[PDB]
Amino acid sequence: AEHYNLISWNVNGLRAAVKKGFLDLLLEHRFDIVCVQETKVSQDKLPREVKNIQGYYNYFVSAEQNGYSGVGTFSKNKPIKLEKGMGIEVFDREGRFLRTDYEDFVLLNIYFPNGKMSQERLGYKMAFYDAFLDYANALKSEGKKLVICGDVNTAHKEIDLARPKQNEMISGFLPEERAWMDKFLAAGYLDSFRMFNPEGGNYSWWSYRTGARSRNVGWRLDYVFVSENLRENVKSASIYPEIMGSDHCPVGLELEFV
Ligand SMILES: [Mg+2]
Repeated sequence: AEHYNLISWNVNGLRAAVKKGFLDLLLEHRFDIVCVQETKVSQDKLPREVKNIQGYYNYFVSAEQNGYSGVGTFSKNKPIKLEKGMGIEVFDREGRFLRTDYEDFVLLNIYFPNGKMSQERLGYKMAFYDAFLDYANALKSEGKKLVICGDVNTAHKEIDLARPKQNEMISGFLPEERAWMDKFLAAGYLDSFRMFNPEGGNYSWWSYRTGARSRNVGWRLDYVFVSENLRENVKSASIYPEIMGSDHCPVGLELEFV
């Protein structure tokens, strides 16, 4: 396994997205790894069409709350280790985190919390960010190569959304959230899209408000990060705005080893 083409997508409900192209994306076999966030799958009851996909292994975690959160990873290769959650109950019970190790790297697939509903959920989001950073840093200390994909639910810089000056009081673009992303990258991680493309207008989420996606009034909420030790392995990093069916579009990257 010299090459990995990875795609990551918040589907805003997996059952619904299966009728709107997700199955096409998976069954095309274009991607070595397909990560989905926000499956909204209750009690491990996956859509039948997803259950016995062929040529892919698949792994899912569900939240305790039904119809909420949930993430899954499909891969052509069988992981050498599977861990559902970071090992902290108050975060693991929301089904936001799925680890799959491969021979060449550790993959963390994450649906980071949205902080808009309340102060308490903004607090939870920031606490989740802290736990995640400590978790990733411990693996990095051990010499793992880390790939982290998913929906961070924050636009890092002003260039990462179309209307920054309308959104500074909104979770998603709060100074403290952006500051946490600064702290994360400074610990030795790379925003893969920005390894190759410095330009604005590159978003991965748009409101369902009429015409917002057509007018590209968007936010870049979805990322793939790599630990610095993977810099020379990253050959491309993409956003896929042509893929419909959710309020987010996919993002991805390509790795090459050996
Ligand atoms: Mg959603």
